[PDB]
Amino acid sequence: GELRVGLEESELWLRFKELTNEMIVTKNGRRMFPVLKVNVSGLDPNAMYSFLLDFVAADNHRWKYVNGEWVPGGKPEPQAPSCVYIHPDSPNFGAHWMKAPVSFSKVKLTNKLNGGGQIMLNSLHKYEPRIHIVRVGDPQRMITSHCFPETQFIAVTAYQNEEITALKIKYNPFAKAFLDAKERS
Amino acid sequence: ELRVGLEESELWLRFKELTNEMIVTKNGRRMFPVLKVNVSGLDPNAMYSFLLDFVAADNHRWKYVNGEWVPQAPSCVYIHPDSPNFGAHWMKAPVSFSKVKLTNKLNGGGQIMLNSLHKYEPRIHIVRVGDPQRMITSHCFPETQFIAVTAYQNEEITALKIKYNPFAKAFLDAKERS
DNA sequence: GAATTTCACACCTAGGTGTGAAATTC
DNA sequence: GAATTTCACACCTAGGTGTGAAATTC
Ligand code: NA
Repeated sequence: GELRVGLEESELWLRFKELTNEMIVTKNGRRMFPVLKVNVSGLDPNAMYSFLLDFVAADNHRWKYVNGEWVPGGKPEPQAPSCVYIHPDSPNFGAHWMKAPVSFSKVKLTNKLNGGGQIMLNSLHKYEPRIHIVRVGDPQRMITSHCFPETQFIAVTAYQNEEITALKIKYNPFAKAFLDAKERS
Repeated sequence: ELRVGLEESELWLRFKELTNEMIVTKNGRRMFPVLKVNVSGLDPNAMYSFLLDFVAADNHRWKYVNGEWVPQAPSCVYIHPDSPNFGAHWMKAPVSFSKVKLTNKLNGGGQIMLNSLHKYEPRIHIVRVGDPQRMITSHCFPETQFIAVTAYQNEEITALKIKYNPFAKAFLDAKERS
């Protein structure tokens, strides 16, 4: 159709996804890396929208890193998608959302109910980021949802795959101290 | 019904008594203290934007002579970054203009150009988004008057800045050490 | 000269990284 | 016993302070 939400920097995302991506969750909440950013077109420049982010459980079980490989390791469990995170620019005009990429750089993932906007995930479960565009002031309350398969990841309390850790060190600026340390060897 | 009151007024008057001063720089300088207001009496479900500008507090240039201050169009506006937003949001917690930058030359976004050694009064405006009538409220805060400067001149003001602005903790610590 | 502005600087606030040892968990 | 979670730590990014010598204006 006319509404288009495209993943930005999809090739960085794909490098993580080849290895099976992992996202740290902590007690106090952990930012994602890479950050989910999208390009939006086809909105009404003059309408009002809010952007929401939640995380759909990518399957019905859990996951285990056994001998350098991820292994389905659970008996089936229920349904729940996560709570929602509201993009901080919400609410805003379509034109604002279309002028630059919509970046969810401040969402924090956690493994505990204490949500200052934090998204509680279940460790060792796999998730698929999903973005909702909510039209504000609409008597029909129209909402459109987009999933981003290349951003799937497994929530962990510590990195399992050492190749993931290396990629995170390579590209996340807040991890630069470990990057420079590897270039020292 | 619509009320907009100054937050942390007593920290402002401590500055006000000494004649308050705000640094401007080429790029842009944050205010200290930060202007924060409480809002009540908005429609919780209506959409509003909050705007900030600065009005001339008098007609004189100023200069500092032996420990005393002796003896102009409105500034551009700064839109609070939470705009646009529901009345509920503006009312749930103080509205704080913590990221506005005061400058002597516009060279970037989020900046208000003032002209140095003049006295200015902050003014806040509220507008309803989509209001078919062109309707604005304005709210002045004489307690927050100040003189723009490129360097502090009353040493007593600098002392208060160092005492209360957390980003100047290195100079507070230093003086405690001496 | 005297008055006002710019600047590089040291030192903070504020907060995001993975590490690795220890605690917890089943 | 061993998988999972916790958490104090060093080391970053990012950027807000006043300072004082230097530059600019007057
Ligand atoms: Na400027």
